[PDB]
Amino acid sequence: PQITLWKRPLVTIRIGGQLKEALLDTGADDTVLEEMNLPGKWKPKMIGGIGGFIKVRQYDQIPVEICGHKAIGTVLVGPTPVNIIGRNLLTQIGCTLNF
Amino acid sequence: PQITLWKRPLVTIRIGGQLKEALLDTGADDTVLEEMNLPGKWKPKMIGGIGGFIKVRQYDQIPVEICGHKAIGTVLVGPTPVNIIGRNLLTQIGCTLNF
Ligand SMILES: COC(=O)N[C@H](C(=O)N[C@@H](Cc1ccccc1)[C@@H](O)CN(Cc1ccc(-c2ccccn2)cc1)NC(=O)[C@@H](NC(=O)OC)C(C)(C)C)C(C)(C)C
Repeated sequence: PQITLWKRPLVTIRIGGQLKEALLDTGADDTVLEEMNLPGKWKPKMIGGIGGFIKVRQYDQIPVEICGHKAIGTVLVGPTPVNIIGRNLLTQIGCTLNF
Repeated sequence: PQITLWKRPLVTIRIGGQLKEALLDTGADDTVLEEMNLPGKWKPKMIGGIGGFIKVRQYDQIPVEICGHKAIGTVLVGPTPVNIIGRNLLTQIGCTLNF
């Protein structure tokens, strides 16, 4: 699909057996999801945005479906106001910026 | 052009007669530049990201050339690690996300 930027580029994702709304974010190195209790080992990490750093849990090799396109990679989980799909997954579905 | 996302989508912009590198950011509502002087009256504003809120200077109706494409719009200036081009200007240059 082609997604215009008149509104926030929110799409449906599937993860851990839940459907969620997430922002397709070319300004994000990493994928950061709202708090959820995924199974498996994780590692602590601190990630920084505009207002400073937050503590997140890093989970590896989590399958994520983005608009019916399959992806698998690292997901960070923590106190974010919005679910963010970053470049680590956007590359996997062949996402480009075009103008 | 078509820009892939295996690296950060940094492009050269021209603003106030100066050249700067900036991130094309579909997850940003607003355009936020590192601290710099711009001509004209500004008003204090607050904007929020991950890590919380920051105070910025809001400048209205600033021309910005993004990879040779002209935009004129609101530019915020404040403490950011990277220059961010957000949706307010991305829409002006006809930028879309495609996969
Ligand atoms: C209405 O809210 C917004 O649109 N808020 C904004 C914002 O922070 N956007 C976020 C996504 C977002 C939206 C709304 C609420 C919370 C978060 C991103 O589009 C841009 N942001 C802007 C940003 C980009 C880079 C950096 C940075 C950090 C360390 C070293 C180099 N750069 C910091 C902030 N990037 C990041 O925060 C990412 N950071 C990142 O990839 O760090 C490398 C995360 C996500 C992985 C944390 C702006 C201030 C830019 C307008």
